[PDB]
Amino acid sequence: GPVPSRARVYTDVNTHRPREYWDYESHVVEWGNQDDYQLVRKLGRGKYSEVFEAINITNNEKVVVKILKPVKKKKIKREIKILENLRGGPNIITLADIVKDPVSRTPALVFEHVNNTDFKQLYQTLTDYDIRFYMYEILKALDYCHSMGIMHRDVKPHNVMIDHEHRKLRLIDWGLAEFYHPGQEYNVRVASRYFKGPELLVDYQMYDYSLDMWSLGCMLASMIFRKEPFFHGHDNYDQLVRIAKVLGTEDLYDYIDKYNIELDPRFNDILGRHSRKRWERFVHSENQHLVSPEALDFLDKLLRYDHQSRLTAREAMEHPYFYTVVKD
Ligand SMILES: COc1cc(/C=C2\SC(=O)NC2=O)ccc1O
Repeated sequence: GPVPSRARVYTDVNTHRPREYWDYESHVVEWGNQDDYQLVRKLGRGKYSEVFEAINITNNEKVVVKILKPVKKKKIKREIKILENLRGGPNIITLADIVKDPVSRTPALVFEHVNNTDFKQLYQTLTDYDIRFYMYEILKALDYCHSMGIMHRDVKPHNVMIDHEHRKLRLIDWGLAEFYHPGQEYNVRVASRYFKGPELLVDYQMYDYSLDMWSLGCMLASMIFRKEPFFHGHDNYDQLVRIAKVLGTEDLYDYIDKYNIELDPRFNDILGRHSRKRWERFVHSENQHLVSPEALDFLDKLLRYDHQSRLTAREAMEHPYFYTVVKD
């Protein structure tokens, strides 16, 4: 069978926490007063929720309300428990309340409002300095939730809300997040296609916090190289081929061989043979103001096939890429 794997950091946080902390199926939701919140406008709709801008009429402050579409009580309690566990942590979105919506007959999560800048505006105008600054802010959030026993599993640009006017960042949509338990096998059907780690694409279930670091690397590559998304696969199989055309097929085989993993035979016809590329291949006159030796080395150290070889969030914050970022 496949060789087992454990996280190289924060391996035992949940074992030494009280069972109440991670046993989310036993969580008892504390309900607020639904009439405190008046919906103002629909902002979006996923497959698991509808999101609204609203006003809290007890302080006339803006909030955002996420009305969960009927999903199983464990997935609802999982998101709720994780948000409560992480509340107040650096750059974690704040769950302000939970109310029972009378129309949907499901829970509606009430978040602090973030006056976020247009995402396309953000992609187009962030500077070299901005990218380093906000990457550091994301790493604060990821080191926090990893240190708290939780992996996000859906790191992508649309879940990183940025109020550029106040240089404020919040990591949102914990609905795919999970507690990390050593030896646990997890569903590989997480994350958006372009941000899925090699472990998901080869069906390796015993993964950990390091999945988020691959996703973060995919974001970094899209920003410094001006190609969004960077690995642009047409499906989950082509997604791994896109990665292998950059990282090379020989290290892909080293990865699956280390964990005694077998590729889906459907790759026999599509994978090919590819050398590993040097990152300078993706530099050109329209992105070179965002590229530095420090940026390329940092990216190189996030985007490893072997989840065990990637920088941890804490290690990443030590990287020379961030030396120029003003610390508070
Ligand atoms: C879309 O504007 C916001 C969204 C959120 C949080 C969300 S939205 C979703 O689907 N899951 C979350 O945690 C919080 C503040 C906002 O201003």
